Amino acid sequence: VFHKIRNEDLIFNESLGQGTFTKIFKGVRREVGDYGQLHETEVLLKVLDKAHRNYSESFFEAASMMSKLSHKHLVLNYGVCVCGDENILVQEFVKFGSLDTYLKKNKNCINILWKLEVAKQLAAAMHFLEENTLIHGNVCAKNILLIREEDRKTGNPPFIKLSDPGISITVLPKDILQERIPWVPPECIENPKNLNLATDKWSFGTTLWEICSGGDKPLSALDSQRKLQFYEDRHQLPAPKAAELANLINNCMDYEPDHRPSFRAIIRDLNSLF
Repeated sequence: VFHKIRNEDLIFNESLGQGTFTKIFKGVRREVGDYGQLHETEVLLKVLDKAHRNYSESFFEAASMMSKLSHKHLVLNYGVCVCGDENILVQEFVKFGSLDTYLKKNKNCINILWKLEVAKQLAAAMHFLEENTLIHGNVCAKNILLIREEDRKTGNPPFIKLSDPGISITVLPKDILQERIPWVPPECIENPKNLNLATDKWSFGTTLWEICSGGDKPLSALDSQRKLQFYEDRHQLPAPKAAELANLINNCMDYEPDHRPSFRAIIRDLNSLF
């Protein structure tokens, strides 16, 4: 289980937006670190809405399970603050924010090599999860954090981490799941209890589509009724203008979950493109 952090050691600063039944803030944690040195550490504070306290177990659960598995491409959770009426997840603060925003902001200069590197790193994270039979359940660009930017001057590629999934689609309202088409795969719209490792392969494809589409969100022009019919008609996403990953996107977003390729095979596919 997560380490418990006192409310007194957390300072809330600026809002950084909202998630599903959550509000997100930049903050600071006062802590004693290694060698007993005192630190004033920048943190990301994810706060469950008071009205939705009933989702608290799910809010913390998969995050907790992920945090038991240390990996260079998985987000660092420091712990939780559950003092008083608060349900707060305390995370590392990532300077450059999440990928959905970054892609839009730096659209004019993100190229195939950058995308490929980011795709490979995400696949590495997902393979690690697959090997540990741990379902993520919400792979998307919003849940990818940019730890560091590319530096051509020095040879450094960008570096990302996969963030926590938030509250599970197994407990969310049907209308939220529908809004999340096409990240939520067809079998989970049919029955949320179908959440499986194969789920993450589909969402990974949707996420590659984002990475190639400059901040665009697939099917955003479709209301929830039309998103449902999109799956009923067995449509695929349009190929991004930069189509280098289109085949992979389609191979991952397979309406047959058993046919979706392993992350090992996906990684081998990615390596062949360079």
